[PDB]
Amino acid sequence: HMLSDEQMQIINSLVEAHHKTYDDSYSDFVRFRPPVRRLSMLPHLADLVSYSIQKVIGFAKMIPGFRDLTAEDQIALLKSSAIEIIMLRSNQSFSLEDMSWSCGGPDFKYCINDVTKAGHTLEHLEPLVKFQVGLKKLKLHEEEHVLLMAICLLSPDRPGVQDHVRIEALQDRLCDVLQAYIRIQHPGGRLLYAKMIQKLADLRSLNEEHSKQYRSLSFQPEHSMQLTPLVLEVFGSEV
Amino acid sequence: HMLSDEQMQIINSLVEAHHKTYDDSYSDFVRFRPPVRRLSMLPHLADLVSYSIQKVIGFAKMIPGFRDLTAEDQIALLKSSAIEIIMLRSNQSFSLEDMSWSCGGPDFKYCINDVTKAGHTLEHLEPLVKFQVGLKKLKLHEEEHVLLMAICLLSPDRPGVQDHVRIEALQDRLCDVLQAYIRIQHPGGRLLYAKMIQKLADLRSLNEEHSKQYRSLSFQPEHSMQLTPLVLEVFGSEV
Amino acid sequence: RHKILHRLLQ
Amino acid sequence: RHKILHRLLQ
Ligand SMILES: CC(C)(O)CCC[C@H](CC#CC(O)(C(F)(F)F)C(F)(F)F)[C@H]1CC[C@H]2/C(=C/C=C3C[C@@H](O)C[C@H](O)C3)CCC[C@]12C
Ligand SMILES: CC(C)(O)CCC[C@H](CC#CC(O)(C(F)(F)F)C(F)(F)F)[C@H]1CC[C@H]2/C(=C/C=C3C[C@@H](O)C[C@H](O)C3)CCC[C@]12C
Repeated sequence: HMLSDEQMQIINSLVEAHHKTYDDSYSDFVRFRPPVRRLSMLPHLADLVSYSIQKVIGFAKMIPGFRDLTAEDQIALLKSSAIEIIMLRSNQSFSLEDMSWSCGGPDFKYCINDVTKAGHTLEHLEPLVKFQVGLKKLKLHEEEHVLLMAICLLSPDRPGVQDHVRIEALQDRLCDVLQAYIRIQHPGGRLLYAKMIQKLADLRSLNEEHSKQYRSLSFQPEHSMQLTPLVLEVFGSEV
Repeated sequence: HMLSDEQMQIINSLVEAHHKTYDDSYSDFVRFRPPVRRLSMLPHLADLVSYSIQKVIGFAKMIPGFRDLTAEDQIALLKSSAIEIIMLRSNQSFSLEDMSWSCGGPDFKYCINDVTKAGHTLEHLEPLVKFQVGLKKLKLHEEEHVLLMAICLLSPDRPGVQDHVRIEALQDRLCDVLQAYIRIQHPGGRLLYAKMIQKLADLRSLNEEHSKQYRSLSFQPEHSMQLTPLVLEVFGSEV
Repeated sequence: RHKILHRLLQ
Repeated sequence: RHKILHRLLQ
């Protein structure tokens, strides 16, 4: 019936961490290789994703108890949750009005077609669009949005994690907060938490499809050369 | 006293190869990560150099007898001559008027300071500037400029070359052409060929200094992550 | 390996 | 290795 001085603390850190790592103007975008509308969008989106990974790392490092994990694990979690966290955070820029990520003028408004010119199929882009919409329809409070990201990241069931007990512990602690927060601060949240955990499962397959279509790219040098070192390292197999 | 039907042929291929691989407008430059004036120029120049390597490869593949070399050698030569060929071809964009490479508007005019913001020292940039000037003062015919590049590339004394006999053969054949061409087509070229071979030696040390300052970068991830896969592969040690 | 990720994780 | 250089050399 009332948040605790430690649960308030975690929410405060997470919300700040997100503000510290997510520009709502997308001003850094000019720094990317320009968009071209084969695979004309690959350089830009690769830049976009590489940049995002950095932001996702900055966020993670501020998640409570994350720093205390082994370098090995922090990497295991980041590598496997990378793309998911990116899909989650991109919801702030997605919009139902025109079914696209609107990160700026005509140049930075990303529609499903643009991503096609990055080597991904409309087939596996549909679930993404569908996922963004449902997430958008949840009208998540910043706290829940922020908590969902941190919970997604601290998933214990990722290829590579060692101490999956300390990680499961951290995660379902976060989960408590989300439930607690929703239950006492979000009117009509009766069903929300379940719906939110639904998203995580959605993300897994969304992650899966991507990791496949990415291997294609990563194997064709004419395309892999368009990627950034960070991307290649994060979505690479070399552990 | 008169060029031969085979020496004319080689000059024709080389000159075309260069036209095919060197835009005099530098229109592709917009595609690079924008210039910022630490290490603000690194992303742009890295893009610039990565792009150039591709052009240098396109040129090499058209050098007579180059394709017939082993993939192993073509790589051995390209890796070791990469930066030199780039320094040579950049002379077309360098200008004594303002002692810089002028590849476009204010954004693409590269002065020595800009390169400092890419992790290189003014100390080892001086010989480059000095080298460009002397080369510029030679007022090379396109043929000689083009021949010098091909000769530089086909140097037999590079770390990695196997069949250094077939390579030395190709090179001093090219050399003949340069001498022959200069001697019958370039009035006042009495001394030129020697001066041109001087440049090659200059290039070696210019290459050396760079390979050092590059290892620095390549070892600091915050910087190496700013490079492109192609650059990392070409200036890498992994043979 | 993961030179870059290590670096970025302070 | 040199995946990219190989590729670029047709
Ligand atoms: C079809 C599907 C889901 O399998 C593709 C998923 C990844 C795909 C882009 C890619 C890629 C690569 O595979 C890379 F290797 F990963 F690079 C590439 F193909 F190589 F490029 C999606 C994921 C989230 C989408 C977007 C997020 C928008 C953001 C803008 C802003 O909100 C900031 C957010 O962080 C991020 C818009 C563009 C398209 C994105 C980035
Ligand atoms: C000081 C010295 C000589 O040791 C530096 C030599 C390389 C240095 C740039 C670099 C680099 C990197 O080490 C990379 F790894 F190699 F990337 C980087 F630091 F990582 F970035 C020089 C070489 C030729 C110069 C230039 C050529 C201009 C051209 C424009 C046009 O003429 C097209 C030409 O091909 C090329 C202008 C910019 C500065 C350049 C590119």
